Amino acid sequence: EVQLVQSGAEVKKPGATVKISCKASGYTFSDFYMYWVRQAPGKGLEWMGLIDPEDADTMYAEKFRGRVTITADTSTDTGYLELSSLRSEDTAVYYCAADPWELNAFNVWGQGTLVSVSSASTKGPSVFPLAPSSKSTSGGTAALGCLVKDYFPEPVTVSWNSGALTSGVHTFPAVLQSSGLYSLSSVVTVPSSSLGTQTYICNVNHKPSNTKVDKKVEPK
Amino acid sequence: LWVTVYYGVPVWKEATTTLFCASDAKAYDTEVHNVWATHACVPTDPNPQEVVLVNVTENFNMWKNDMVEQMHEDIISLWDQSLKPCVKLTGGSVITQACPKVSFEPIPIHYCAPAGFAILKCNNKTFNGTGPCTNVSTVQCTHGIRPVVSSQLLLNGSLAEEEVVIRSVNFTDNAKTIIVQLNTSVEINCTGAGHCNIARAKWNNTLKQIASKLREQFGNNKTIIFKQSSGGDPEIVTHWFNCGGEFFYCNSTQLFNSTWFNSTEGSDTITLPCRIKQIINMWQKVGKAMYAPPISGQIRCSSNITGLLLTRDGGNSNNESEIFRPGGGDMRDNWRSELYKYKVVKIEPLGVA
Amino acid sequence: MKKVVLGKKGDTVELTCTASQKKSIQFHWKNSNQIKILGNQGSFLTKGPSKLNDRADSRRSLWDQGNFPLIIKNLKIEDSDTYICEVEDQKEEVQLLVFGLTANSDTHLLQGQSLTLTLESPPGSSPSVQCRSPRGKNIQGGKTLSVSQLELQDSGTWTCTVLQNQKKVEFKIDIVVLAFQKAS
Amino acid sequence: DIQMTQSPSSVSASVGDRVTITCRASQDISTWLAWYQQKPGKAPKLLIYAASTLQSGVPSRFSGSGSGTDFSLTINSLQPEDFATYYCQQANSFFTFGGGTKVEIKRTVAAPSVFIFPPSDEQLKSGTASVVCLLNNFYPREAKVQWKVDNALQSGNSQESVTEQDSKDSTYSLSSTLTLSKADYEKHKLYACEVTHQGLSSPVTKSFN
Ligand SMILES: *[C@@H]1O[C@H](CO[C@H]2O[C@@H](C)[C@@H](O)[C@@H](O)[C@@H]2O)[C@@H](O)[C@H](O)[C@H]1NC(C)=O
Ligand SMILES: *[C@@H]1O[C@H](CO)[C@@H](O)[C@H](O)[C@H]1NC(C)=O
Ligand SMILES: *[C@@H]1O[C@H](CO)[C@@H](O)[C@H](O)[C@H]1NC(C)=O
Ligand SMILES: *[C@@H]1O[C@H](CO)[C@@H](O)[C@H](O)[C@H]1NC(C)=O
Ligand SMILES: *[C@@H]1O[C@H](CO)[C@@H](O)[C@H](O)[C@H]1NC(C)=O
Ligand SMILES: *[C@@H]1O[C@H](CO)[C@@H](O)[C@H](O)[C@H]1NC(C)=O
Ligand SMILES: *[C@@H]1O[C@H](CO)[C@@H](O)[C@H](O)[C@H]1NC(C)=O
Ligand SMILES: *[C@@H]1O[C@H](CO)[C@@H](O)[C@H](O)[C@H]1NC(C)=O
Ligand SMILES: *[C@@H]1O[C@H](CO)[C@@H](O)[C@H](O)[C@H]1NC(C)=O
Ligand SMILES: *[C@@H]1O[C@H](CO)[C@@H](O)[C@H](O)[C@H]1NC(C)=O
Ligand SMILES: *[C@H]1O[C@H](CO)[C@@H](O)[C@H](O)[C@H]1NC(C)=O
Repeated sequence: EVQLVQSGAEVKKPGATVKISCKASGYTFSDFYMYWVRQAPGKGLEWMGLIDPEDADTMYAEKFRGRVTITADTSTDTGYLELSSLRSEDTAVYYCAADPWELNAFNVWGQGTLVSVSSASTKGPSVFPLAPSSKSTSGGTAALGCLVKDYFPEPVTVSWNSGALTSGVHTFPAVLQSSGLYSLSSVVTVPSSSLGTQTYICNVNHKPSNTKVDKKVEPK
Repeated sequence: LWVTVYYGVPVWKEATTTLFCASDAKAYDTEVHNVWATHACVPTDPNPQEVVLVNVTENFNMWKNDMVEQMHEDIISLWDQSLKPCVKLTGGSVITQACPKVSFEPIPIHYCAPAGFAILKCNNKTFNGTGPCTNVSTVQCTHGIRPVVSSQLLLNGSLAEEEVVIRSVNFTDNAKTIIVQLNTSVEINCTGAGHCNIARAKWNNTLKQIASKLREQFGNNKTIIFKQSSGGDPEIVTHWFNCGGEFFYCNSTQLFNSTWFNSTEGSDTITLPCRIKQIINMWQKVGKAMYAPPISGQIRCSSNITGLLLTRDGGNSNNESEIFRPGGGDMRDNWRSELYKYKVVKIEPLGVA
Repeated sequence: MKKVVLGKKGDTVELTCTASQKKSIQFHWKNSNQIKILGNQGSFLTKGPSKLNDRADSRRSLWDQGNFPLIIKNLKIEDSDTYICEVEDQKEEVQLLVFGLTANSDTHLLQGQSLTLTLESPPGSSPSVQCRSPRGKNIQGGKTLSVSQLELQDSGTWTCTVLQNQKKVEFKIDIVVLAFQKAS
Repeated sequence: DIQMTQSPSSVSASVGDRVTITCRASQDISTWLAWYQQKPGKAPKLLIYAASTLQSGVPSRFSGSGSGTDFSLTINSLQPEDFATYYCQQANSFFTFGGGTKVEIKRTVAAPSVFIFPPSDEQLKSGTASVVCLLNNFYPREAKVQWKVDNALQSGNSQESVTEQDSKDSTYSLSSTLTLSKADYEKHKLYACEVTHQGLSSPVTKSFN
């Protein structure tokens, strides 16, 4: 019934100004406050501001005053959010919430809007293999996997054998470098005996740059 | 008759001094007005009397009464220690503090002259407030004045003793407020459910009275029309007023959509769309303040509409008709609607004859 | 004389008002028909029944210093009028004049590209338009300034400066040249 | 603004165990507080509002108390689906969130399976080399990784990242990347990463040539 449907991910360069939306449904929009929250990658939640659509009364956190602006088009039941003078530490997911039941807390939430702010632009990943060292004369299980280097922005989904091999798979979270390009790495442990026969293929997908890349690994 | 009598005639002069105040406050009531009044006032009368001064004429000026300035500062000083907001935005500065919900009902206050001074009082029933009063008298203290803060409608106030009275520092200047005094109070029953009731038929006549007083002031040949607030802040555009700690903003358009002296069921009770607000503009000074959410669901407040704050539109075009809209905002007009007949004076040596 | 302020159509203008002492006091902005535009009631703002209603709006933060501006956004030509600020027994007057300027360019085959700049001036005023070709080719004009056939060099940034009551307002127009004649 | 300070930052507990996390406002905010739960990869879920009032459809074993400045959320019989990160939040005007409190599991100390991967073929044909170090399935999440090239410890040019706790064996995995260049990689021949974990009797070094 009630819902808050935000907009899609957006990429910006430092100094730019992003403005995302949040179309609302299931209740009288103009009768309730709306709140905005952002969450840096793997960091705690952080409130940003609110607004009463009726009189457009707004409140902001100290860390955003005179740099952020919240509005609300009452006619289309949509709320917006502007962030001037973007920086490098503004890279985070942006949620919008509301409280159509007036419990004074955030009951309804949006699906989120990923905003990535860096110097680089959307660039596909350069994949480099990570083959086993010592093979079928050594141990019982050996590590293996792929490496997705230099790309922007997130996300990037990785599978193995078209979704067949999901056992021992460890897709590490991405990391931002000094260059401004993420770089994760997927691995998987398997019997060092089935190396000579079985072929392992990882499936990458960089939705931003519309990239689709497969790769084979080999200890030959 | 051969018995020459020597009179000691009184002599006074316009002056200004810090007055004190008296109230029927209770030291066991934990509501803010009672609490403030207790530590800041004196017990009451209880049988007040005035000294009528025969065949004496005195000039007044409600729009320049330094009694108002003093009362204003007191009501401000009251809210400061009483209604604590959660957030206070003033002059690029932001403040956060606890904001406990507190019982809030205005209590009548009497402003009294100290040792050495006196307060002249006009006894003329139909008195505009600026000019000569030919029926004055002396008092120790004013009457009971409730510090009702609000706009558009004046609540729990004092009725005119004869006919409806209108007062303005300058009727010609359209930027000037028209303080109105009714001779018959109209009840406005409010509720936390977000609406306010007002008898339709009674309020109808109430407007015919006001209209007739206005048509008289601006030529008895002009059509009198009432319209909704022309715009501004929420506290101005709607009938803003406090009621149990919560600030109410009521749509007043159904009140002020009439045309009189023109030519040219039936609601049984005007129902006004209302709504509390946590974020409000300040009347003390410039700034905003945010308060906590309402508590109990039972927020019923019944008040008497005894006055109005109007404004006229006019302009070098409006001929054959005048337009009046609700207004207010300057809480001093609210004070002046009560302190209009008073005037503090300094007493000095008597003058023989 | 009277204080005159020129403004550009679509632009925003701030008309100033200053009291003798630095404190918030009852002010009020009206026009020449004594029609309430905008004023205060203590620390509350109020707007009159004028046509600038939705577009006029001072800001309060400065009232405490005796500053009571009347700001008009998205100016129109109808916003040309004398505005009087009444504060403490004084009625300071100001003449507002808003100019506008449109550009039509029609290019035809076997002809070339023409350009016509039209000045929308306020009722009762004597403006003098002076448009500057990118390469420095100034052209005189009254209400409208025409150019029969543009040239390749005329492509760029034209500055048209309007002259009224001793001072001026500057318009900028980026001209894109679609077609120019050439001896074959 | 007003500060919300919750502690501890992290707490480990077993199932059936009872856990208490506290919050603390720098200024009085009455009973206007809220608690949220948030599992990795998804949006927060309202648990408690008005400091003590339970949200509809939420297990009774959840409850918060306190009033004014000192508050606390408490879970009775801890459950498998109760392991997440919890936040408190001022709710009277501003809506500042508390630092955060992660409630992770609890299991036995496990030694890390240490690996080391040298730069491959294609990565050298681009003129930029990076060495990977892999610590597999271990506990707890605490581990100190140092990079020593030719017995020369350097710092600043390495980046690590840890996975979330495994849903099955509830262990972590960490990978450290040593980024260099095209020439600084060939001018040397012995690389290694010393791994100090509490589940290891002595520091374990993994190298290659
Ligand atoms: C105003 O009220 C008139 C009635 O007089 C009022 O005075 C009260 C003090 C009380 O004693 C009663 O006499 C009445 O309530 C009413 O008849 C007039 O029509 C009104 N005058 C106008 C038109 O302004
Ligand atoms: C007016 O006042 C005087 C006393 O000051 C009084 O004696 C006189 O009778 C009064 N005039 C009238 C109306 O009789
Ligand atoms: C003056 O006012 C009183 C009531 O306050 C009234 O009784 C008296 O008749 C008035 N005096 C005259 C004659 O105007
Ligand atoms: C009342 O006010 C008018 C001006 O509005 C003034 O001229 C007159 O002297 C005052 N006295 C009356 C009529 O009560
Ligand atoms: C009250 O009003 C009139 C207005 O002219 C004023 O002159 C006088 O003081 C009073 N009139 C009376 C008492 O009849
Ligand atoms: C009264 O108002 C008119 C209209 O604004 C004004 O012209 C006149 O100066 C004012 N009178 C006084 C007392 O200044
Ligand atoms: C209520 O007030 C608003 C302005 O605040 C007005 O626009 C609207 O028409 C009014 N509604 C009713 C009941 O007429
Ligand atoms: C005033 O407002 C009401 C609705 O609240 C409307 O129906 C009515 O027509 C208006 N009255 C006049 C005189 O136009
Ligand atoms: C009164 O009614 C007439 C129509 O009968 C209307 O045109 C007029 O505007 C109204 N009042 C005025 C301003 O004359
Ligand atoms: C008016 O007085 C009554 C006393 O019963 C009170 O209930 C009400 O709150 C008052 N109204 C205002 C606006 O203070
Ligand atoms: C006016 O209203 C109050 C309640 O707000 C009531 O107590 C009082 O009796 C009323 N006065 C009249 C004249 O009915």
